[PDB]
Amino acid sequence: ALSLTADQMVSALLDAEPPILYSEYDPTRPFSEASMMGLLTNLADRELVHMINWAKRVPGFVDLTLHDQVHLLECAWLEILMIGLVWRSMEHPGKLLFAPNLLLDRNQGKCVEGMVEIFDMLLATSSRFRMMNLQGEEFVCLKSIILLNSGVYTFLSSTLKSLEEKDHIHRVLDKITDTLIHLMAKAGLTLQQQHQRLAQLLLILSHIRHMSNKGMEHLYSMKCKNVVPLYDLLLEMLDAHRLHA
Amino acid sequence: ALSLTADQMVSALLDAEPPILYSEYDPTRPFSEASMMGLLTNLADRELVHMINWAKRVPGFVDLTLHDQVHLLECAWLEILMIGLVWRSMEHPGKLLFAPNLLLDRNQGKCVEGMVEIFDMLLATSSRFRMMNLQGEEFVCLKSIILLNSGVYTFLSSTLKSLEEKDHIHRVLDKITDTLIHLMAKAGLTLQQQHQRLAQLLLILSHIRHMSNKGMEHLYSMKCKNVVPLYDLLLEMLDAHRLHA
Ligand SMILES: C[C@@H]1c2cc(O)ccc2O[C@@H](c2ccc(OCCN3CCCC3)cc2)[C@H]1c1ccc(O)cc1
Ligand SMILES: C[C@@H]1c2cc(O)ccc2O[C@@H](c2ccc(OCCN3CCCC3)cc2)[C@H]1c1ccc(O)cc1
Repeated sequence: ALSLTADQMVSALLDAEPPILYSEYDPTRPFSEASMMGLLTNLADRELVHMINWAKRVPGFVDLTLHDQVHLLECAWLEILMIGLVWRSMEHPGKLLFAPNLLLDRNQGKCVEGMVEIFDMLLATSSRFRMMNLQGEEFVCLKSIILLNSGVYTFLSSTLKSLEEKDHIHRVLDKITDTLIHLMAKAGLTLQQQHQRLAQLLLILSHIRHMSNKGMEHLYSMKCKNVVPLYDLLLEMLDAHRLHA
Repeated sequence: ALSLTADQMVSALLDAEPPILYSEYDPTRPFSEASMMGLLTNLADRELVHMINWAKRVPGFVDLTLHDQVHLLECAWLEILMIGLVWRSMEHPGKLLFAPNLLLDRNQGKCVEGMVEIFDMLLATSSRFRMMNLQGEEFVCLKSIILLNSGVYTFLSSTLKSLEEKDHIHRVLDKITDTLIHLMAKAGLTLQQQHQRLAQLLLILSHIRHMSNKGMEHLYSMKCKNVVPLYDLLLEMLDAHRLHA
């Protein structure tokens, strides 16, 4: 990512994409019986496992310390789930594609107290992506920027090691910036359109932060799982051995 | 802002800057006696009045409907206070310049339950601005983008009128983008450095959204004022007559 080309960054990111998972509920059973929060909590936990795998394939991420990888993911995991949801809902106006077998509109969100507000925010992001004609290549750049950016300002201490980590991360961010501009240019945008679209894409990231903050607030109006700190589950998934190499 | 030049946008924004206010506490009295949350709540309410005046001087803002002006401010007022605080704290490492006569370090934040976490986040932003060498001209562009951007994705309905409002706002955002790139270019940055710095500046905006969300959560752990909805106080300040013209 520091000597990788833009072309290389884009293909690495494309190659790293996690799979689209299915909701787990018996499709021969009614629907009034399923807990939607149970269905969504199960889905999200299964995605998180694959998120960890993806993150290790983002250029520059595994050159970070184990601790810093945990921090970044702990800060960004819900933004990352959310932009992935909005991305796969793009071609489904008025609907959120949680999974190919689980397509919800906003009235289905009303089923959960305070959840329709979140649904409306996600739907509105999906519509903006649609209106901008966001491309697959731009999406994977955006998802990787979220990974690297969301927690970079809140590393507590400032050891030599930590200062070096922050420099690296800003360097990778800079290369992902180069990559986004390179894509727009190949796509034929003018220099002017290039910076304008860069800004439009990056400002959306502040709306996705908003949604994650609001969702955490809403998630923390308990009904899901907070057992075992999130740091430690993440740390266990990231701190792998090399025995199955 | 749609036929205004970049040079014109920057001078209008510079001209619109609100004043730096003083904290109101008797400087001949001890300090253990003052409520820091009382001191900070009073300050912030006084700034808000001047914020409204500023907002009406941002190019394109007063061409919006009264309703939309209220929505944007209601969404962005705390981000706007916060980036102004970080900006004036820039040259004061380890300190937050709430007012020229009210300079607090993080231990002074400990005085308020859960407040030191917020202080640490603001301080870290101030250090990033310092490290980037953020310039006065870039700051006023950033503050205006926050005004226009933070609430643009959450206008409920989509009347013809509302669709027209959103197009305009995105157009002004685009001109503020043009303006930021024009400043960096005059400053002698390379095309490459220009987009990289654009991205660095805009990604900071997602951290300021974070801080505002966290601060609202913290503010909502009551001790201040929630009397009278925020929409209505804003609406009263923005819905002015032209009698004192
Ligand atoms: C948009 C969210 C989402 C995104 C996905 O990619 C998949 C499922 C999903 O379901 C909700 C969902 C997401 C995460 C959840 O977390 C459960 C707890 N695990 C513990 C470790 C990782 C999350 C549960 C539901 C949803 C949500 C709904 C209401 C909210 O206030 C916030 C988010
Ligand atoms: C950074 C904030 C700030 C910024 C300023 O420019 C000036 C004062 C100021 O004080 C706090 C402050 C800001 C806004 C406040 O709002 C009081 C209620 N009024 C009602 C209408 C406008 C806000 C009160 C304190 C602070 C804060 C501290 C803890 C938090 O969790 C959040 C913010």
